[PDB]
Amino acid sequence: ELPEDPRWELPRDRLVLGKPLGEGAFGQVVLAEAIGLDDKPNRVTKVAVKMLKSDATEKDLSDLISEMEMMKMIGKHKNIINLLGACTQDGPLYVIVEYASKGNLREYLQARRPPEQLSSKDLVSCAYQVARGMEYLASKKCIHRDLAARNVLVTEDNVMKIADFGIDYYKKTTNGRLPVKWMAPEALFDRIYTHQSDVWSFGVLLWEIFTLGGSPYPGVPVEELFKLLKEGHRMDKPSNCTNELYMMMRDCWHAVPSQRPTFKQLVEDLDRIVALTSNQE
Amino acid sequence: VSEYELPEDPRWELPRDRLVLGKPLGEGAFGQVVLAEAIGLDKPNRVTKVAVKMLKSDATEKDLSDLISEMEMMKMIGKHKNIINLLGACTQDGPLYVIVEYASKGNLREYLQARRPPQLSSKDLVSCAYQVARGMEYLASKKCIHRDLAARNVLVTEDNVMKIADFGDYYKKTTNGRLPVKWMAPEALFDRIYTHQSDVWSFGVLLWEIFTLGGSPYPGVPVEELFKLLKEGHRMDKPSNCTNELYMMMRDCWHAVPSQRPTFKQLVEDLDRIVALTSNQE
Ligand SMILES: COc1cc(CCc2cc(Nc3ccnc(NCc4cc(C)no4)n3)n[nH]2)cc(OC)c1
Ligand SMILES: COc1cc(CCc2cc(Nc3ccnc(NCc4cc(C)no4)n3)n[nH]2)cc(OC)c1
Repeated sequence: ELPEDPRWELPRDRLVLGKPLGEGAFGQVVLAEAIGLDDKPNRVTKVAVKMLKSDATEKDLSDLISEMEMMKMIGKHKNIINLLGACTQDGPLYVIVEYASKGNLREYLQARRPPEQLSSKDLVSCAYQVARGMEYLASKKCIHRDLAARNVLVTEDNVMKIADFGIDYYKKTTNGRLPVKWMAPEALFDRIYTHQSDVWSFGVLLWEIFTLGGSPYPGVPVEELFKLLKEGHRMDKPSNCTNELYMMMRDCWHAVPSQRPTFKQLVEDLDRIVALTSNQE
Repeated sequence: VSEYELPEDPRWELPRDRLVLGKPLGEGAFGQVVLAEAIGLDKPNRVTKVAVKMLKSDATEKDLSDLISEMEMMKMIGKHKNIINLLGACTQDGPLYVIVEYASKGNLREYLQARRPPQLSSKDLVSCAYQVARGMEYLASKKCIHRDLAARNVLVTEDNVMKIADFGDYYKKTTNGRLPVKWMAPEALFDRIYTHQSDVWSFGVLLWEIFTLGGSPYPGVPVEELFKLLKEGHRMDKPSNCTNELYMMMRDCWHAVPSQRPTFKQLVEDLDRIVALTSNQE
């Protein structure tokens, strides 16, 4: 049995499960409809539901509870996937969260590549939102550890929402990419995970945005990536990316972690650049 | 026959006392290259600063054969401004010295690297591409396929003139530590078919090298992984400070179907037009 929390608990008869969305962290994610989440008790809200797979262990359960328990503490923000409720009693654990219909930022940016289109201002606005979301998480003393476009979900209203916050190097993703390519060197070589190692990952995410879902270091294996980092190599400036925005990526990848910008600084600069970026191209 | 004596060609032959050897320039193809001074090449008493290619002391009868062949080919190919031309030779009574034009500003890659901002204008960069294409178009008309067209094999003269050099194993790297497979067309790299259209692809990689101001192609990418990129039909990212017309030209050179790539005559025509429309103000 799991303990009951009435602040969040939803009766199972108020949740109609739909088509699966795909595999998530610590379990699988399905589309659902929740009858009366707030008044109105008669309104349906389209939501996302995470539960365990049939092959899951007592360890996989504890992980899912822990993530839910953390979301309770972290609190609400527009640019994070928020908790909406849970079915913890009389059956399997269903963690009810916000639903993002346009998938992950990688897929979204890829699907909108030229032969719907995004202007330069729209791309800067994507970076702004992720930084706003990360700055909130940082204020809650939370370190993501895997900030990438794949872990940023886009809603129907093009709002960016950071997913699964708070590992073998030769383990690839579903799309066949290597997650080591997003890691700060100190996290990779010294296993030191800080808000400053997440800032390095935001630098890789920025590159991902301005390349419209480009794969970082294509054809580069793990042993060769270490060689690039040790040599102090940095990714080439994307085409259709300002010198101010490349300067920003390079600051995020400052060799010295203490010399990198913070998320509060990134939010400030990105706010200013959005305002000065034309929506005419 | 060439073991004891080489045949004489008086159209090119120079007396050895008319050549004063100087500081070595580096290792070249089929031998080594040294700086030299030739007393009266034309007509008389004037010294011309030249480049001299000869064999290393450890060279074989096969290495000699190769050097003679390159000289013999240069005799056939004829003169052009955008190629390293033959000036003469010492073939008799001592080791073979192949006397050629001298390019003081080194190779295009080093040239472009040394001139990176912390200068060459956009028009200067397009002019580099134009010259290489003019040089390759001349070589193509002479039924010659380079097989290793890269910035490293393009010499730049005192007067900034581009000159193609040494015009004809996958895990063999260069002196600067780069992999030459990163310049070859897929047909040359899988079916071993080397054509003028293969040199058009290598010109595509050279153009990328120019607009990245001596950028290293696919950094940290090994050979087996490069094949995977080519088979997947991956194409290098558009460089920063490179027009969409110039990137599309790179992409045209990088066409999977060799017959659908532009020829050097087309490249010369388009570049001629672009140089004229490119501002020297930036
Ligand atoms: C901390 O953030 C989360 C995020 C999630 C992901 C829920 C989700 C899926 C979704 N929409 C889409 C769109 C396209 N493809 C998918 N696939 C499933 C998926 C995405 C992610 C991220 N994890 O699983 N979901 N929006 N919101 C679940 C969760 O449960 C404890 C907490
Ligand atoms: C078919 O084209 C050639 C090109 C050459 C290149 C000779 C050369 C070198 C040179 N100037 C410099 C300047 C700085 N560093 C070097 N390095 C030697 C070098 C580079 C390359 C390429 N070949 O030799 N050469 N000017 N002309 C020789 C030759 O003799 C058979 C035939």
